[PDB]
Amino acid sequence: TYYTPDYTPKDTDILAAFRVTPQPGVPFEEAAAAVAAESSTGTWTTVWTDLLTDLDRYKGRCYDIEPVPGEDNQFIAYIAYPLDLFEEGSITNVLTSIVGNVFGFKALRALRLEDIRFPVAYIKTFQGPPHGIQVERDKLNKYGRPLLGCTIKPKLGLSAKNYGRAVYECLRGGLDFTKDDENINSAPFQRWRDRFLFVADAITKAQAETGEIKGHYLNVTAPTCEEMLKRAEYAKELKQPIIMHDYLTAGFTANTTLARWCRDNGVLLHIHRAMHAVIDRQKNHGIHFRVLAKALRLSGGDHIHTGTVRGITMGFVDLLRENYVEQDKSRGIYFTQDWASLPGVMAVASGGIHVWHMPALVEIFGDDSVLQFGGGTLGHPWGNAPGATANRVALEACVQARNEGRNLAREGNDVIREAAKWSPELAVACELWKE
Amino acid sequence: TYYTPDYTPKDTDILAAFRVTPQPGVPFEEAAAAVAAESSTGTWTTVWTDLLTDLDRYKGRCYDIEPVPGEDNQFIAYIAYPLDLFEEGSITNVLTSIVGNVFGFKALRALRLEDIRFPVAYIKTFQGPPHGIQVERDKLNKYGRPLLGCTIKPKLGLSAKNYGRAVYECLRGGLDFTKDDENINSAPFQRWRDRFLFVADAITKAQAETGEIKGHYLNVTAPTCEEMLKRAEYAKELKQPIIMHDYLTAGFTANTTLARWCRDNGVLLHIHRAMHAVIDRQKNHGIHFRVLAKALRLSGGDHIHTGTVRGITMGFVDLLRENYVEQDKSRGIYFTQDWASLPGVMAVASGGIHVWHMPALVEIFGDDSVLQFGGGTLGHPWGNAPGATANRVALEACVQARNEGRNLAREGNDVIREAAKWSPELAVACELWKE
Amino acid sequence: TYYTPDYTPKDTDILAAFRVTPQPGVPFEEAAAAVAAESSTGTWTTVWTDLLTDLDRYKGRCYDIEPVPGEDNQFIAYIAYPLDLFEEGSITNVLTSIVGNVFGFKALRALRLEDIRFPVAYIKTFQGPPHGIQVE
Amino acid sequence: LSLETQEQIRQILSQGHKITFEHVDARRFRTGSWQSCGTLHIDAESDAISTLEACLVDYDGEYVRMVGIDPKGKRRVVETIIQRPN
Amino acid sequence: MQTLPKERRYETLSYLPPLTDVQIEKQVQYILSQGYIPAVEFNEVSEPTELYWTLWKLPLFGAKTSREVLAEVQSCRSQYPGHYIRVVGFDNIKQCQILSFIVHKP
Amino acid sequence: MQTLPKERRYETLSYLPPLTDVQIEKQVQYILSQGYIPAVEFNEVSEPTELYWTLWKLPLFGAKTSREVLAEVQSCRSQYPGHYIRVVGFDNIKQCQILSFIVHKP
Repeated sequence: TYYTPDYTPKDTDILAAFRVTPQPGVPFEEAAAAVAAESSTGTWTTVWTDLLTDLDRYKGRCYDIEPVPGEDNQFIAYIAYPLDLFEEGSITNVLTSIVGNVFGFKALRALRLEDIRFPVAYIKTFQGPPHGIQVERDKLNKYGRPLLGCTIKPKLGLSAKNYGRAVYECLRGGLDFTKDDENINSAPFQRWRDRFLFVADAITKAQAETGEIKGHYLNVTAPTCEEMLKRAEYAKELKQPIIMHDYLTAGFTANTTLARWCRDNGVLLHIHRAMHAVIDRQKNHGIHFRVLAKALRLSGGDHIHTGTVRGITMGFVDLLRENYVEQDKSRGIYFTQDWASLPGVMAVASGGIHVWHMPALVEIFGDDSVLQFGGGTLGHPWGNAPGATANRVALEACVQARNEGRNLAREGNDVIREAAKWSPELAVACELWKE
Repeated sequence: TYYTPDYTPKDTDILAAFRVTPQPGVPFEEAAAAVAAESSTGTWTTVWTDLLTDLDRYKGRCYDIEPVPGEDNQFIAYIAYPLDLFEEGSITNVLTSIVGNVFGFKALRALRLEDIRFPVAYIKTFQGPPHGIQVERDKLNKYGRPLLGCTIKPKLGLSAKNYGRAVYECLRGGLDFTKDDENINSAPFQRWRDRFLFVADAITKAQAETGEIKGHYLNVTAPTCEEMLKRAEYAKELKQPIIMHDYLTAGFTANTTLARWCRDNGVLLHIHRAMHAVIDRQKNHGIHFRVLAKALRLSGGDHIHTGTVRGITMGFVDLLRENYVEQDKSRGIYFTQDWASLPGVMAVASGGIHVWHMPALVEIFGDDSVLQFGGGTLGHPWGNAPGATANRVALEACVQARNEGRNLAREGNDVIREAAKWSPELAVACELWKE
Repeated sequence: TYYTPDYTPKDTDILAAFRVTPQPGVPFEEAAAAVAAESSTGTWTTVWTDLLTDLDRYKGRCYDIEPVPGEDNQFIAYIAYPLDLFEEGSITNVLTSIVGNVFGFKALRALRLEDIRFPVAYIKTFQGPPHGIQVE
Repeated sequence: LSLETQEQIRQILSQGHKITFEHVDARRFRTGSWQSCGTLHIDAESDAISTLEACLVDYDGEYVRMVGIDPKGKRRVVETIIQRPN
Repeated sequence: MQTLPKERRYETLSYLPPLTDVQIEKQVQYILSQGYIPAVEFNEVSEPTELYWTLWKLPLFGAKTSREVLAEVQSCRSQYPGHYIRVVGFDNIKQCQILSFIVHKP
Repeated sequence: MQTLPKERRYETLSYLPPLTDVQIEKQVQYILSQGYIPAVEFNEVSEPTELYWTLWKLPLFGAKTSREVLAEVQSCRSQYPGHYIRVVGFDNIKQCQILSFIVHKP
């Protein structure tokens, strides 16, 4: 009474794709009816209270089973959940109802949520991104090109003043942004309020110098919800265009009250994807990143870490930027998702890239993305200021070559070496980070 | 006991003029006594509780019946209401007591309120306009001439930034004001807070350029009373001299708490007359606009849309501006209204006018009015900045000609054409919008 | 460019029924395209700013005309408005955008809104009744 | 079985879609709670007209309606009420 | 098509070509004809934020002809060549300025 | 080792050596090829705080070849030599500027 194949999904309904590995001697029908039941109005026994409420209308049910090719006791399950049973404008409930305790079931060894479709009716209740891509470019006055960020190294050690100067030299060369590390909060060695005051002196300095709008992501992530709002009251007070938060670690409810506040005040929020690798790593167990990416877009967020490069990564990148995306099973997308005019989230590329990966990342990610160099700028032979001008000239070279109409897959190593002739700073960096 | 012709109206009494069309077989006396009763202490039966309260003192009564010339079962009814029974400083009550459910009476097919007189004693309880004309000219430093506004087209479509630039080019040419459309609220495509931030950048830009005080009406109209006040907290914060509201659609109580707030903070309020045409259109049924114009002046409002041209329109225009206005039946005014030092409201003329209607509108409306060009400025062959300079030079030509002592009815086409000789921008616009 | 009969209404769209009485000498097509225009992204002249925003996507359009039986210059107009252009959880906007100043148009003597359909997607944004019958 | 019924039957099955017919008594129609009757995912005209006359008679005095189902994921394309209660 | 040049503008009657001394006489004739009180004002710098200029002598309460206001204009122009000067018209019934236009630039 | 000199920079394509009139032609060819609307903008002073420049004529809605955009560039260069000028490209589907680069310095 949970497994019903004949059922045809409605438009106002949330649909999910589960990769199921049952215990041997367990049929393909019963283990499918058990996760469809245990997520929504499911109980191990028949109880008398089920005859007063209408169970047929509310119940989630499995309508389609597809066996995974070249895999034994491995098949894809399609379950449909009526729209009414979830609360309005809360990721916390949709997360809680579906993927609650269907995991760690005795009937099955391994379980993995692959994808999740949102009907448009449900999409409307949320705020979504406080700004989006189109809005964000307009506040910063930057067009044509991918935006350039920088992570200060080392992660923990520097004083509040030393942090303030290491940030000053980087934006001076010609970086758009600078970034705080994901584990710096209110460490004893540098308190947050001191770090917040010295970074304020270095942005105004390099702003009046180069003559461009500069920024720095001020990590706001705090243990309690008072502290978080109170730290943010101070960033608004020093006229900071951007701050940043880790959503997975603080929780969805922490991330929610923030985004409402951020739309209230017109500050752009960066989101780091800290602690992602423990859930989405295993191909048999966990939840796929694309589910969490949607959940982020809906919670709200102007930027998001996507990870560096392939067929799978462009699946959930075009899923966060485009208004309408089509079902493509090879890419990794199981359902047709339609966003109701909701603004797009900008892709952030960070983690071990130098001036030779420069042709590869402008072509794949395109124009609406942020390129972030942790080790690639500071570790320049000549310091932070020459290391910045190195990465700036190398981006602008590939963007000019692309417009005129050159393939950057073919002439990728060619444009970097021409540019290396008239600029001294790129000649010493081409030498160091070789092939 | 409701129809008493011998009655002579007192000074502390509110008087009303109704155009009545009875059902055939209904005398002229009973249908007049029925609308005089059903608005105030009226019941279909004799009840016992009427012998404890003094009915004679409180009751409204019809004192004069005038048959409409050239009309069968059509006559003007004059009813007088004692001053005591209405609550103090509330349009909501006066609207509720009189024109409540006397409409949709079975005894009569059609009913129309023509006019409404306010005794001076009742007028004193209200705040009225937060500033008025004299006050408003003094904050903006503009004398001699009618003021020039612009409506951005299209109504819904543009991004928050594109709106910001389309407003920048218009005030640069030399318009006084720019204006938001009556249906733009918090649409998904541009959120209010983003629109509020970009318009702030473009005003400060064109202020430091041309060297004049510039403004833009920021539509504040919101679904709830918290949101409305909270959006306005933000407009005060960016130092905006003007905002605007639709009073009919939001209701009189919404419009009231606002006006109190606006006098508290020294912000000038524009009022759009959206949804007027459904009530005041029919000559047999509804309420005449002059009643609603009075109701606005008392509620409060620094500007008001009067509509483009004739004998009727100048009736309720001189009624909103003048301190003392006399009874004129040909003009359309039934009663002697006397305002107790209450400041005047400035006339706003908007809806389908070009540079050739320029002579006609300065003469009829006079000096204390706002002339607004929706389609006439943007649709210029050369863009928004030349289209603005076109309408500016055409106004200043007619104002100079008027002072020297030329009739603008005879020499109206003449002054527009001799101005077209030394300015290139008016020569291409004279070409386009012809006769 | 406002009157398009071939158009088939979507599910996420607000639809309206108007009883129209035009001024004599006014065709049945132009007075229908005029109330479909003047309520949403409508202007009496062609302006240059319309070539930067995508007008085709946002515009409300009349897809069906039905003549009223036993009535001369009286017909029912069916206009479809894309979902995006209204603000969320506010009657104030939907009332303002549609029945704003399409009334008191010179091209037509009398005008009456008969009915209004809400797509389910739009209905979800509101609180609606604080309790309802069952609760009460 | 009207001329409108068999053209829609033919229009549904000319798309490659499958037909499902559903009934409802007057009371549960309030809440839009219909159910399947006969054989689901019908892919030919004669199976459609046979179980249509089975369900017109099996649930006479109830609503009956025909569904056009795209077999790709079982997506509901077109819904039309054939029979209404007396 | 033509692009609109950047110009610093000066309130009323600034978009019209600079006024001849005859055009000046007709506009002040209009002030005395309506019965308003014409006066002369000067300031060093012209900005949208400041709303009070330095008053020249008194409002000429006893003004019969438009030539007595022109002679007050030339004596101030002579005294302050490097000042902005404008002529205003006070009304005494409605308590407001009717006309405000700039005659001499530094 | 070398210390980085202090330079005032001008948004996109300013770290590359000043553009030749052929490199100018290839970048506007890319604007008309993708189907976007190329336009000319000028301003007196270049600062990070101001985000609206004075628009030159109209956006050229009817642009077939990249040479018609170059002739509009040289006529503004001739009119205002002591102005900052840049060419932008409006998109009509996504409602946003794709490209913004500075061609002439005062």
